[PDB]
Amino acid sequence: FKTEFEFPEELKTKLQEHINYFPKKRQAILLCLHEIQNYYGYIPPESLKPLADMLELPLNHVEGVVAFYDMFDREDKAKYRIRVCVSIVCHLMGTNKLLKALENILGIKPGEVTPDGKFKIVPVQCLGACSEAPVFMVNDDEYKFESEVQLNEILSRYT
Amino acid sequence: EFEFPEELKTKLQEHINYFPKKRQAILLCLHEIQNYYGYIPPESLKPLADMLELPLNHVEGVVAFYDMFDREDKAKYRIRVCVSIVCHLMGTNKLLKALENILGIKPGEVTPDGKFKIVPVQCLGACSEAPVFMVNDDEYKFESEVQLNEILSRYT
Amino acid sequence: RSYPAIPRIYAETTLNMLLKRAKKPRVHSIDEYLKDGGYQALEKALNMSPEEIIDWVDKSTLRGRGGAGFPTGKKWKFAVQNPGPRYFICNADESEPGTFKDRIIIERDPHLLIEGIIISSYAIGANEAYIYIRGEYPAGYYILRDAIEEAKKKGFLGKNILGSGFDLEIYVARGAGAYICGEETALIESLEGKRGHPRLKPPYPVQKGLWGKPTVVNNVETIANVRFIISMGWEEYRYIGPSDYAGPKLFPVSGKVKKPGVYELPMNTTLREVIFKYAGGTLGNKKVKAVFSGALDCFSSEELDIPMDYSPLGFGGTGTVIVLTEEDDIVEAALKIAEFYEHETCGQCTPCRVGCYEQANLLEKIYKGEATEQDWEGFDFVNRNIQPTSICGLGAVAGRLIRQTLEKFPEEWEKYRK
Amino acid sequence: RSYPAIPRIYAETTLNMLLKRAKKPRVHSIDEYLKDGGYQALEKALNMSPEEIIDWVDKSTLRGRGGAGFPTGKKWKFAVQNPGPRYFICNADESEPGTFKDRIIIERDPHLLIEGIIISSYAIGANEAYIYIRGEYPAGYYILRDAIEEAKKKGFLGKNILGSGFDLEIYVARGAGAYICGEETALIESLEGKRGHPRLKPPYPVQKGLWGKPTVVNNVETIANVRFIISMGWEEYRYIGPSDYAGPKLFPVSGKVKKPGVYELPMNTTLREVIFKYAGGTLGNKKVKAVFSGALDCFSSEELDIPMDYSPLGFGGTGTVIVLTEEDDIVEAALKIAEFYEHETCGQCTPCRVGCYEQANLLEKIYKGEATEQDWEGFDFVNRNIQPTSICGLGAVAGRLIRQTLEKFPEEWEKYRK
Ligand SMILES: Cc1cc2c(cc1C)N(C[C@H](O)[C@H](O)[C@H](O)COP(=O)(O)O)c1[nH]c(=O)[nH]c(=O)c1N2
Ligand SMILES: Cc1cc2c(cc1C)N(C[C@H](O)[C@H](O)[C@H](O)COP(=O)(O)O)c1[nH]c(=O)[nH]c(=O)c1N2
Ligand code: SF4
Ligand code: SF4
Ligand code: FES
Ligand code: FES
Ligand code: NA
Ligand code: NA
Ligand code: NA
Ligand code: NA
Ligand code: NA
Ligand code: NA
Ligand code: NA
Ligand code: NA
Repeated sequence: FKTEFEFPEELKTKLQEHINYFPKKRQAILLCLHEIQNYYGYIPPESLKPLADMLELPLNHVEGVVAFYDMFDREDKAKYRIRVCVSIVCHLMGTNKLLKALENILGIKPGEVTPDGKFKIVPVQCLGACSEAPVFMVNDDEYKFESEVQLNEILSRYT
Repeated sequence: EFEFPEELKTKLQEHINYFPKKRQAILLCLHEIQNYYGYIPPESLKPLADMLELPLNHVEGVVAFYDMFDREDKAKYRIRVCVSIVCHLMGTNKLLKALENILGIKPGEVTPDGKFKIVPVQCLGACSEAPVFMVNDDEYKFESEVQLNEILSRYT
Repeated sequence: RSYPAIPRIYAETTLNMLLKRAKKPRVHSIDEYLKDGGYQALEKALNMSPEEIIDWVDKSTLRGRGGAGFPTGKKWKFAVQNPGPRYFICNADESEPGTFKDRIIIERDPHLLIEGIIISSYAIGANEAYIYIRGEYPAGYYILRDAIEEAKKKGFLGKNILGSGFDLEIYVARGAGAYICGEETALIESLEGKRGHPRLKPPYPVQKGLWGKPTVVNNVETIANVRFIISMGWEEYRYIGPSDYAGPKLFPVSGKVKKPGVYELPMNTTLREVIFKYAGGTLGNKKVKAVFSGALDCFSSEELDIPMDYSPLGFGGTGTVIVLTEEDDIVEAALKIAEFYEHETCGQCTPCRVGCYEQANLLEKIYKGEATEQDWEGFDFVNRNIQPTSICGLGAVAGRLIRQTLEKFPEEWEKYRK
Repeated sequence: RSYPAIPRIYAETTLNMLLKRAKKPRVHSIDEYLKDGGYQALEKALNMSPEEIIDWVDKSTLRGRGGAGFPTGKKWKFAVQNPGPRYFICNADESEPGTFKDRIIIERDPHLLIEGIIISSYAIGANEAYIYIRGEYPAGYYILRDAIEEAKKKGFLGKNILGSGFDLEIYVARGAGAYICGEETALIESLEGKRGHPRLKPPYPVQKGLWGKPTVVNNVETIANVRFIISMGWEEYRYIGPSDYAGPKLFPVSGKVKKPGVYELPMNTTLREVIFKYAGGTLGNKKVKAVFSGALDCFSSEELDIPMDYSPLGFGGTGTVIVLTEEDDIVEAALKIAEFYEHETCGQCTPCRVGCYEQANLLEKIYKGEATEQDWEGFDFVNRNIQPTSICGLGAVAGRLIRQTLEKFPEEWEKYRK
């Protein structure tokens, strides 16, 4: 049956590392949240109570922070987040062709997850690679979009 | 005629008084003399011997045996360049070529002004940072001519 | 080790300073850096007093590269007039559309930045510095972490650095989606473990910033210049480029050009030159219609002969050049700028909060041909009314570019009003 | 104060004993040393009997780190069988090619050495102790002088140390360019004001040494273990690494690796692991051709699976690791080893005096392609006949490595002979 959520050991250790890294524990909130999102494929809402304990912070504070920062997601688990730039330069150079190709390959639109929980398209603002527009990221990896065939090959690397 | 300048005679007496026995201070004294003159004056050995209560021939044997001491070439700044195995593998020749490009001299030779002398030495105990060289007491890894040029410019 | 994949942004320099290594699209570790005279300027700095370093940076005429263009030396002077402890922050949030200049220094020549941070920290008496890097630059983050370790190994960081008595530790923090965290007070709020809400100024960070103590925030590119000021001397530095806008400048060029990328150029270079002499001209040799200075200003084809400096008649901003050509729709482009501000307003101020949203909402209806007459008039009104009560620069500028498009491209807007 | 410049030798430990502080490239002074329980072993040692300290060191299985590998406790035991007064000597001549392990303790954690010297001295009833440090470690010398003054002012040296009734003074002597001065009897002669000429043994120093009195000479690294043995007890000490060959060991690694520096590791570690797990693997990822254990042994690439211990089949020596890869010329390298022995024979013994010179001179002829058939046969002959009549180990080993290269790389030599 149900139990009070606890972090797995592997993760609890990485979390404690970030908290020990800065002079004040609360300064590690964002590194901790990036780590949680990396481990679960999202931010579980139940994970916020015990992160608050470890940060010696009120829960509402942690929740406010989670809500403010756009990289964090509490709704949709995904193995691979496909961040697609929808800002000015990528728009002019073919954001729409990249999304079309993403729909043709994966069968999904911005904001949706593939049925298997593997890929979620996440529209983002300028990714700071405007010369290589249109730009997308797959988790931490970042690329220029060239064509459907070239895109498919990139995606074939995530398994 | 040769007496030591006072500031130095004082410094030598310090060494001679530091060990329980005077003779034990020969090497420190010789390091001090060489520091002061940029070399070991042959005529400096006589009165040094008096202060250590030793014969001159003993002092002469010691100078001749210990490689760091030089009685032939006065130099303000001695560039000790490692020529042993690890520094050789990692680019002793590039350091020397780069010394030669900058200073106009090869190992053994003093510049005309007597500012820099290149001294090839055995392993300096810093093989991880090969190729290695000293300028007097300062020790450095050689990276490049550009980097070497700016180190040497610190010595005037 | 393996870092995340990065696109190979093209780089080119006529000055061979900031882009000396970073013009090569790979990581340059400490040995490569040391081989080119790396950390030698640091060593020379530690033999100078902190006061002299401030004076050198002051006399060099270096100005901030983050957008406000505040004299760097004078910022340092303001900070050191207040009791310590003092803190130093390198701002690596670079999240403005079109701007990708800071990242190529971080990802390709990290030590150029770290060396800059240490001198600057020493200059202001700060024993704790931070790099705040946007969360969408993961590779940069890992490159900086590894590079900081290399610096410790060679004793450029830690306690009693090189016998100097100066102690320093650089911490790397990551952002998580907010452009507003590039604003220096919101940056500081984020580093204290909070939401990136800009603070009311005064007080300014140099008197009260991180934990209420004097804080110098400086941009990556600004800090990357510090090595050269010390190394060459303030006098030789000031001889680079025009004497009134001295030093190397990085210009991120994107959009409808043959050779998009970062260019290191003097600031007496004209906008026409950036596009046509360096960036290879336009795709298809089509005419220039407009150049967006990031999401800040919009220049027309008639405004190309202006210097890429911080003169009133100059290009301004951060030197971000986005080229649109004759077939690009200005209203569609304006929509994209509107959407950006819509997504990045923190919401603390009511005219910013509601104006950013309404500007984008109404402009979307105009572009899709669904706008009523009252929506047209409302759009015009909200565009002029984002700034009131605003406590940071976002609100002041969220309508600026779009307003210039309305003034400089009326015929294209009128087409939509019909 | 200010000390001469030193390169920042990289250091890494999995054990966090000898390199706990010395992994950081800076001088750790007495207050910093005291903070982590420095000088507490001394305090404990002074409340124990001399004989019990000897027993603990005996049972720890500590062996000398200077090359001859003599059990440290048994050595102390032998010295106190003979009437006093007795002398203790720390050997800091470290002049063998590739070996830079001891200097990083001298220069970074001096108090680790001083603390061991005082305990060791008390154990053998020596009231007078010496550090003999090579003359090309000028920084180490001034660091030890200042650090000895620190101990005196904090009451660890001088008369009636901490109420115990035990007097100790520590004198610091400098070498002046002779590797033979690392040989314990030559060391002693140098300390007596003379040329560094080894003495015929027996008598051995523990019976007749400095001024003909019982004298213990230990290597820097050896003495650096003493604090730990008293602090943990002998039982916990033997739990470090393999039980047969227990304790921390420093490995200075140089040549064609990615991460050259000093590694603190247990002695079950293989040679392959030093190179590939710890030191980063090889430059360019090239194949290892050979490893020179200082100027003593040459290991082929077929011998990497050996343990870094004092076993019959182990690496042995002082754990010095110089890596040569597939494009390093073995003959060029052998020449460099021969050049070393030519420069360091003291010349007392005729086959050593003559053979070290001829091996170098003839090998140089071979290398440059100017050797006659007789020079080749003479080279072979001399290489086998340096050792006869020699009264110290230099003459015993000056041919060893080179002989091994001849046995293990015949084809490369044959090429030179053709
Ligand atoms: C909305 C918004 C966003 C940003 C900024 C401002 C505002 C209003 N600023 C400027 C920042 O507050 C500050 O002026 C500089 O970081 C100071 O450094 P320099 O003086 O330019 O070196 C800013 N600066 C920077 O270095 N990187 C960035 O991404 C941003 N982003
Ligand atoms: C030619 C030559 C050169 C050296 C040595 C020997 C010989 C034959 N020895 C070894 C020294 O004589 C003696 O064994 C040790 O110093 C004893 O200390 P441990 O028992 O190893 O702690 C030696 N030992 C040391 O501690 N440092 C050194 O630099 C040298 N050099
Ligand atoms: S002006 Fe806008 S972005 Fe700036 S503090 Fe106010 S609401 Fe936030
Ligand atoms: S063997 Fe060689 S080094 Fe040793 S005493 Fe004899 S001549 Fe000197
Ligand atoms: S507009 Fe897409 S990365 Fe800049
Ligand atoms: S071989 Fe040159 S320092 Fe060791
Ligand atoms: Na959000
Ligand atoms: Na000599
Ligand atoms: Na040295
Ligand atoms: Na951010
Ligand atoms: Na090293
Ligand atoms: Na006892
Ligand atoms: Na040694
Ligand atoms: Na010596």
